[PDB]
Amino acid sequence: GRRPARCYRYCKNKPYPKSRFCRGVPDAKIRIFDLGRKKAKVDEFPLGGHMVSDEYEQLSSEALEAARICANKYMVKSCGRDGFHMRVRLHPFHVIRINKMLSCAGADRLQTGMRGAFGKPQGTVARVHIGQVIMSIRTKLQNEEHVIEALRRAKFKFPGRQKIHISKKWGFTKFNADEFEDMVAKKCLIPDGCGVKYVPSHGPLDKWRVLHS
Amino acid sequence: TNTKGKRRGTRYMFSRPFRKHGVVPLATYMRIYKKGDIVDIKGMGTVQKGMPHKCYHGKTGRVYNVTQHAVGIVVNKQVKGKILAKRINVRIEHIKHSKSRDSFLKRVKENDQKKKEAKEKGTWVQLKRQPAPPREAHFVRTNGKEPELLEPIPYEFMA
Amino acid sequence: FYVPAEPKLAFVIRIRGINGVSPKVRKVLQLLRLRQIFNGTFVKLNKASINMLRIVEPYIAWGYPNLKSVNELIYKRGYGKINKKRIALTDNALIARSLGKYGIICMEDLIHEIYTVGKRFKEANNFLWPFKLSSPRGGMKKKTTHFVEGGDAGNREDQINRLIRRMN
Amino acid sequence: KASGTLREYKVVGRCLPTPKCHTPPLYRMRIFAPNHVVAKSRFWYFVSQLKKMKKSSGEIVYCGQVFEKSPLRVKNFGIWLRYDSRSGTHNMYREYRDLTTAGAVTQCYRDMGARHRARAHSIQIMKVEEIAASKCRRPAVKQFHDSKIKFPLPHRVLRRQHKPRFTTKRPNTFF
RNA sequence: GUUUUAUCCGGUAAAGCGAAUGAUUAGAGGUCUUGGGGCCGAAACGAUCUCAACCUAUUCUCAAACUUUAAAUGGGUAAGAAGCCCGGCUCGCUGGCGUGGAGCCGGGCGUGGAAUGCGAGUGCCUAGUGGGCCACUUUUGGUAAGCAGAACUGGCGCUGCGGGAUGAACCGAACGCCGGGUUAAGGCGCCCGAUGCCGACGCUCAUCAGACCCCAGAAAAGGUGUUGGUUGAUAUAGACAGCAGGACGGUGGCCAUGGAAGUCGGAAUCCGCUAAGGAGUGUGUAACAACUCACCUGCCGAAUCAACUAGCCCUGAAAAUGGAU
RNA sequence: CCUCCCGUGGAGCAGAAGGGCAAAAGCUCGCUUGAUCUUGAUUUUCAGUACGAAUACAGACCGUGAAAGCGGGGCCUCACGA
RNA sequence: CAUAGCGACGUCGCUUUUUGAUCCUUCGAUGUCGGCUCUUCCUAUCAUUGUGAAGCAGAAUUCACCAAGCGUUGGAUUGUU
RNA sequence: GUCUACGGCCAUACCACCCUGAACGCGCCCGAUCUCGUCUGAUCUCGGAAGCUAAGCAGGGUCGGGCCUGGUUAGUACUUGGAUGGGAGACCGCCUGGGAAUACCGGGUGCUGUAGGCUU
Ligand SMILES: [Mg+2]
Ligand SMILES: [Mg+2]
Ligand SMILES: [Mg+2]
Ligand SMILES: [Mg+2]
Ligand SMILES: [Mg+2]
Ligand SMILES: [Mg+2]
Ligand SMILES: [Mg+2]
Ligand SMILES: [Mg+2]
Ligand SMILES: [Mg+2]
Ligand SMILES: [Mg+2]
Ligand SMILES: [Mg+2]
Ligand SMILES: [Mg+2]
Ligand SMILES: [Mg+2]
Ligand SMILES: [Mg+2]
Ligand SMILES: [Mg+2]
Ligand SMILES: [Mg+2]
Ligand SMILES: [Mg+2]
Ligand SMILES: [Mg+2]
Ligand SMILES: [Mg+2]
Ligand SMILES: [Mg+2]
Ligand SMILES: [Mg+2]
Ligand SMILES: [Mg+2]
Ligand SMILES: [Mg+2]
Ligand SMILES: [Mg+2]
Ligand SMILES: [Mg+2]
Ligand SMILES: [Mg+2]
Ligand SMILES: [Mg+2]
Ligand SMILES: [Mg+2]
Repeated sequence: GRRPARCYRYCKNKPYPKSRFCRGVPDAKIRIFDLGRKKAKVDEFPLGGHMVSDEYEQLSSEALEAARICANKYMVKSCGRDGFHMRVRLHPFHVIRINKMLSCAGADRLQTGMRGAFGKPQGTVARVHIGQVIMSIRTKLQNEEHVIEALRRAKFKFPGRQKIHISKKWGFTKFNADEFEDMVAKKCLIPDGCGVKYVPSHGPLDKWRVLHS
Repeated sequence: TNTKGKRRGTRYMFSRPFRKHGVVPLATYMRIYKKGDIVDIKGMGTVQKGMPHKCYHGKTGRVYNVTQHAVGIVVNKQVKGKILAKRINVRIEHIKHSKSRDSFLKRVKENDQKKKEAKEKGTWVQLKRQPAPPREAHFVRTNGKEPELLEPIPYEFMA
Repeated sequence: FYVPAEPKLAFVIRIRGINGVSPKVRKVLQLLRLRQIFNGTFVKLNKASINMLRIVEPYIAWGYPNLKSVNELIYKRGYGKINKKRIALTDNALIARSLGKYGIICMEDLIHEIYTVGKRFKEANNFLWPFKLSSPRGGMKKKTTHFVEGGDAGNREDQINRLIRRMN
Repeated sequence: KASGTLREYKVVGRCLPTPKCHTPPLYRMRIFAPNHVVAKSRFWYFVSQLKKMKKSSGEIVYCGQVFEKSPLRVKNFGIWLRYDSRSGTHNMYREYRDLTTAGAVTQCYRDMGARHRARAHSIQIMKVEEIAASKCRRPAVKQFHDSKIKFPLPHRVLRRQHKPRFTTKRPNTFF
């Protein structure tokens, strides 16, 4: 029912989002993008490991769903259901089309060949660049090998080449792990849920004195 | 297969800049345009009357006729392998004085003054502007400071 | 550190042929009077001429000639454009009758005005027919790439003299 | 960048003075290049990467060859470099033995081309340093640190295979 | 069919979405409501617990028909004698004004007001053509096409010659008839001109090796083949590998049961003995049992181990007449 | 329905979309017929032919406004015929 | 008991024995289906030879390797493939 | 040092809140006979001058939002021209020139024309 992904591997078209011009798009295969203990605080999961593409290509929503399921199963097996938090960082926004031909023994049957060849929406894929992050897993610092193995197993659900990278940031934040603790101590960062709020040294002094109090 | 409407493809060309909509400032009306002076045709979209065609946006021409609200401009247009001097009527909202002509006439007046002054004081002076000459010989002092040694940095994957 | 003056004279040699040339490159080569492969011309260096050389960089090899290179080029292959004709410079009267009004009356004056880029450099240089040099004896490295990447095109600083010795 | 027998060049440059800093800083690099033209080009490449400089906005105040201060002494060279493979960029530390620093860098370029198919435009030499024989880490270099080194030349191949081209006697490989 | 110096023009590439318009992920903090409701609140949900919606500050990801910002390349104009500067005259237009504007008439100023190159201007008559195709790059439709359709330049058509064995288009170079010299792209075992150099350094063994733009065949995934490199770890307080032992007590630990006793599952990982021992890495017993592992020790006395990474080689790798670096 | 406050337009301008517009070009009133009579020039498609449409003028006769002014159809890009 | 034998979600290929897509050759013509006859070739091996594996006790079967030497039939219906 | 009238550029000028305002002025303010408009003398129009700076307005303030301008991001992204460069490709590196934009970190918070007043 679905064409091989090699037919839609490369970014050959302009982006074709689901909009008021592209109507009738079927839903993407991936609906859930965050798994594990999403409610875990920032300091709970210091280690962050990403899986990073090396090819400018298109990843299908079915491939993202399969990789998410595989990584979730391995992480639940190894670190337990509350010991990790995974975030898929690719959303299938690019609609791929199909010019369907009649798969019978006849070309006279109104096939028309390449006339009016613009196709109906086949599905959705995500566009990934060289260096872009596909999946992220944050967890305790001692589950580094489990994160690496989960991402390695998830790599097999994707066409191109991917690298595993243990990032230097603290968890899913954009701040370095070595500089995270002192920044929180001096209140440049305030935890809220899975992320932190950066508090710059500007604004009203009332927001400063609600801190330090 | 393209339409031939007068304003096809002018969606951004005739749109106003960001946060510069509304009333047209009155200095644009207060400008003075004589015959023979050089104007740039722009074509703002706030004023829909007397608009230039999109092929004259960004062009520069010479004023030959002045009316109550517009001017007549002789502007070169290239059509296939020939350039022809078109004459267009454009309201003054869509034009402004070209500063290249102003700078050139200021240079001419300054050069004439230089000729007069140099003929008064005898000594010759250079008027033709020369292109950027090669740099001349000079000494670069170290000031007792050894130049900093630079080496390429090792690769690391960032994000 | 003493930084010398940037060289004000260049020798430009056209190293690629006349087949399949983009219009801008073709126009700039015609303006440099390099309408044939292995044609050489003295170019006075400024911003305009340097940018013109940058346009036609893949098609030329150029550099900074020295006094010996100027002497060899003018004496062995020097031809004047007298009455639109390519006349060999076998006498000083041929130079005097065309350039005497500028104070240039001999081969030495022509060489001086070319080497030290003088007031009448444009007249003295346009008097000279573009030099028709032979193939480089000993071969080139690679005419299709730049000099800095192992080839022959573009600006070699003062190795143009090594090129000239083999070229004429 | 092609090659040959590379030479070391000390290249010193600086930005052109502007009415923002009348005396911009001077920067010095060691460039291993076939000649001074390529050396200046590589200097501009590297300082464009490191600082925010261009050949047009700056100038080169010095470019002089650096002669080896002891070409009659065998010494160990460690070279820190980085290069682009077919599938990424890697940092390498390699060791060689040579009389000259430039000869060691040439050995490095040939060895990278031989072992990793790395062309010279992919390789960025970032540090060259003479190292003590106790600081060496590569066993192929360390095995020559013998005060009583001794080896024969076992199987000496005839190289004059065409003078004579035809002969009655078969060659000897033992000497 | 050019640059330079001035001066405008633009909304593409990129970027942005804690900026508008659309799309979209997740938590966090607040408190109103036809949200569910909530366990003891009817009684004034006496209460305040949860989930909604909403708001606020954040957060993940996007746009050919979105955008604050915004290139490179690009398009226009100017770089004087038809100019500049003095007087004067005409006007039925304009008008407080001898105003303004335009025109006209005299006169004076050449350092000829960037670079470079080139000799230009102009008229008449006019054939053939009006099926095109190809390549780099940009690009639309299509799974794709030696497919269909555009932009830019060059080419083939109209074109031979040197190289790619061969070839409309690739690379070099364009051509009167010749002699000598030298090259390009490409080559120099032999075919076949030229390495018959005492060429340099490495890599590689293929029982389908490999061998040069277009180009004429391959992928994911693997290898304890070999070669380099990165990070980490152990080791004379004796590593590693081999050979030989211990591998418990409570506890045949709890909830699982028809036996699961460490190992058909769910939770947590207690302590002492110390040389160590997981209330367990596996085999298994109907079940016990019996083995094994990670952990320590003994003998052994100098280095070793692991995970990656990427070069060549190998596996992956199957078609029809006998055959093609 | 009535009242206050906020409200850069997130409404409306006949219609498709895009542009434009706030004491506007929107809404409501008042007066009106410039949607009138004419000649040329010009722009758009372009061969620089036509039609259509449009822009700036000039000459009449009017409308409105205290007036400056604005108006010869519709805010602009289509709505047509030798 | 993942991997004796299988393989969801994904994903990489090969083939030209299917059918398409295209319209480069042929419209001053390349006789257009099937069968009969006859030869040769391929291997992605049904059997036979020699092996490896099994949830291979034997028997039978299944998976895989070297492998195309040799063989792969008689009939009812249908123009049939 | 300021204000008024008319402005030019149109946020460095806007927005929110707080403080101060001498003198002229600008305002608020008082009234409806006339002029003129309303459902309403609220607005508009007209005639004034008891009181007031409460508001408008002006100046200043806010680790203020915005806006303006710098640094960083970053010689990064992107890009003109080149190669018989790499790679099965996807794409990538180099040569030759040009070169950004967020986040983040600083500084600033109207300038000015004409005419006429006030300020010992
Ligand atoms: Mg298939
Ligand atoms: Mg497409
Ligand atoms: Mg060519
Ligand atoms: Mg020779
Ligand atoms: Mg556009
Ligand atoms: Mg974009
Ligand atoms: Mg948005
Ligand atoms: Mg046609
Ligand atoms: Mg085509
Ligand atoms: Mg033909
Ligand atoms: Mg031709
Ligand atoms: Mg030809
Ligand atoms: Mg040939
Ligand atoms: Mg071939
Ligand atoms: Mg080429
Ligand atoms: Mg010859
Ligand atoms: Mg050959
Ligand atoms: Mg031979
Ligand atoms: Mg192979
Ligand atoms: Mg009229
Ligand atoms: Mg109108
Ligand atoms: Mg066709
Ligand atoms: Mg026949
Ligand atoms: Mg026949
Ligand atoms: Mg087989
Ligand atoms: Mg046989
Ligand atoms: Mg602020
Ligand atoms: Mg570049």
